[PDB]
Amino acid sequence: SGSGEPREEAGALGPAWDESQLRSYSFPTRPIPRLSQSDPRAEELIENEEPVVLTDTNLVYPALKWDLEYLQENIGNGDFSVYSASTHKFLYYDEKKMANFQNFKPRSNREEMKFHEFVEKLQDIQQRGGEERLYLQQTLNDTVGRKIVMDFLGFNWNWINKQQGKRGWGQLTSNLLLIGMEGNVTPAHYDEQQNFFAQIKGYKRCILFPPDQFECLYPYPVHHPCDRQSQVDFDNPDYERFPNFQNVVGYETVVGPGDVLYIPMYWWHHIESLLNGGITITVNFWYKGAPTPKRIEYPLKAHQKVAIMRNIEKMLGEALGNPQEVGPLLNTMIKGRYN
Amino acid sequence: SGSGEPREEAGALGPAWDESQLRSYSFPTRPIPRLSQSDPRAEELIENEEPVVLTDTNLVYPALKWDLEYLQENIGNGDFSVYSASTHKFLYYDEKKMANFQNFKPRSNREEMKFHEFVEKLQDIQQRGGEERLYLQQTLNDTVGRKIVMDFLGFNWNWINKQQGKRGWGQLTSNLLLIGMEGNVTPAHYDEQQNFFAQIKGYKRCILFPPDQFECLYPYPVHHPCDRQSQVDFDNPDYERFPNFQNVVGYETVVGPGDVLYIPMYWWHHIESLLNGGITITVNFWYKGAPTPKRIEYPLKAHQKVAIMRNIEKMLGEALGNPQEVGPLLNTMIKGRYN
Amino acid sequence: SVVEYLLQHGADVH
Amino acid sequence: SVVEYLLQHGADVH
Ligand SMILES: O=C(O)CCC(=O)C(=O)O
Ligand SMILES: O=C(O)CCC(=O)C(=O)O
Ligand SMILES: [Fe+2]
Ligand SMILES: [Fe+2]
Repeated sequence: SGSGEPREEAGALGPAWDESQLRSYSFPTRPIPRLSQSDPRAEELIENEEPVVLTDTNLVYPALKWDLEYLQENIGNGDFSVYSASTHKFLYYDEKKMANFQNFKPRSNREEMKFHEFVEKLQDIQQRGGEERLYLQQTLNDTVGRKIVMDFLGFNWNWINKQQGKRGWGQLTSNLLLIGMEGNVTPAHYDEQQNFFAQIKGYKRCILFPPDQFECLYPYPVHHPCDRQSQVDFDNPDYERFPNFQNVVGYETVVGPGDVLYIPMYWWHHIESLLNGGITITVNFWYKGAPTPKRIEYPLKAHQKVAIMRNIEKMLGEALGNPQEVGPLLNTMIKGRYN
Repeated sequence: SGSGEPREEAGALGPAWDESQLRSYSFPTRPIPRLSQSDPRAEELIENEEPVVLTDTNLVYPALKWDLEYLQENIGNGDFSVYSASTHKFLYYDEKKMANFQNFKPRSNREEMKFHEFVEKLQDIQQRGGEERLYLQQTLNDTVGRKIVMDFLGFNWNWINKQQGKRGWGQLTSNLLLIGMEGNVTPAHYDEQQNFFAQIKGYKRCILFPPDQFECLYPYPVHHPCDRQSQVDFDNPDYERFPNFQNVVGYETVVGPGDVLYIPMYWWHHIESLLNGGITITVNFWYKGAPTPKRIEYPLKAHQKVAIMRNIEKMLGEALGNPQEVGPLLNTMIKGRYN
Repeated sequence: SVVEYLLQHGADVH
Repeated sequence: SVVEYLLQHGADVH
């Protein structure tokens, strides 16, 4: 039953958050375990690629002091990717893929700007009362201020690097800094990288689905701009088009300052910043997965079959010389033959 | 409208055959052209892989004298594959594939025997009045009699070899000798080899469908024993399972002694020995197709897409480690995503 | 190569 | 190799 009894902030500052801050959905969820990084059960979950919330890693300890004012004064003046939207849902769009699907138009636009420019617009909406929404999603790089670099260096690289090694994972590919408005939502989708989700400011409700629930979440075609994202509108599920969504079961939890959520590769995750909970700041750690094992075991695992399906779609798209021919060939292949 | 006005046998011996000898089907058919091997229109059809009936090739001229008695006395005593069945339909079965589909049982059994043994059984049924059916399908080889070898050598290798060269086809892989009882039928299927179908004794109605009618003929899954054959019962079409069969359109013709039918690779063909027309004898010439062109043109041709679909099914079957998992993965891939 | 891979075909007959 | 081919995967993220 959900993310459990809201945790109590030390010092008798009351419940960190309350139920009325969570959105309502049609599916059931069990809690993701909250453990100590020293707890062998936590090492057990990660090794077996199952989610777990680590409470005491100190992964981004130096960032826990971060906020708009501090970051504005220390992040530098490089460009920051900022997505805008007229809805609480920030569906991701692959622009390199927007060529294929021509009659296509995003529900959220990307825009570059300096951090102070972002804070301005954030402020502009606030003091007037607008309905526009903004979500800053920018990779951390060479152009950040001196202090930010100091904080970054303070991250618990000893612990995470050891995690990287123990899992045989590839290299750290990036750290995405995410600053969003309360109520914002990143629709269900899966990533092809292992993720250590480090919460810094505010709270986020994280709903995860195992890879084996692929048939209940209906991802868009691989060549579509929204590849890897679910086509189901969690707020108004179309059970005629997506029958098996009625069978979807999730794992959820609410992360706050100091928590690190392990989002295993290929696991679906729906992420929302609690309603009326203020802005949120997160920093993730994306690592390329381990290489394919020298010996395959049968039957294959769910994430592997997902890998196979993705490949089939890619091969057909390239072979047919046109992505729009993938669907028809696929249907011709199964109709009256495999269904 | 069908195989046209029955041809008249030279010498005023009347119509070679009549309509009441043809079985009735639910679909329409246009006539395959009957031309002279010298007719450039015939060379045009073959080059463009479209069927054509050649009337004067003399391909198997020496065999036109063949019949059971002559062959029994001259074919030798090697073993001859003979398929038996309780129905006029002789569905082909790949035995190497019968391992996969376990709860499977053939509608026709194979049996080895000497030619004289075959003639005996053919005779046994005749003089009593039985309902059993036999179809001899045996590859021509090293163990045939001296006279048979003389006939074989008399084949018009000059003409066909030149055909092999002009089309860039691969090697001649075999010559299947087919002796069947009147009324026998080889259900619709396609072959992965170019074929020169040489009629020798009796008449055969040949119904062909272009590769682009794949979606109307519903072939069994590639790993199934009846791979490449249509699942539709031409005598009692299941329009609930095979809706698009209602859209199938064929090309037909009736071949007799001396005719050579070019069955282009991947073209579906339904072949029946006319009812009450006596036994039939045919000898085909199977050639590996030309190699894939150095430059692909888009969009692909129907037979190429058929090649792609077959491969996808093979890859998935081997990748999933079990052929029975192909269907489920395929359905999971398209349901709510591509259909 | 992928197309060439997917275009290759066997030589199955009856 | 075919399985290995079909098991390979990209590294796409948001
Ligand atoms: O925090 C969010 O809104 C999205 C995070 C995410 O999708 C990821 O880290 O993979
Ligand atoms: O003649 C028959 O019954 C079958 C011939 C055939 O299927 C072929 O030559 O490919
Ligand atoms: Fe993600
Ligand atoms: Fe055939």
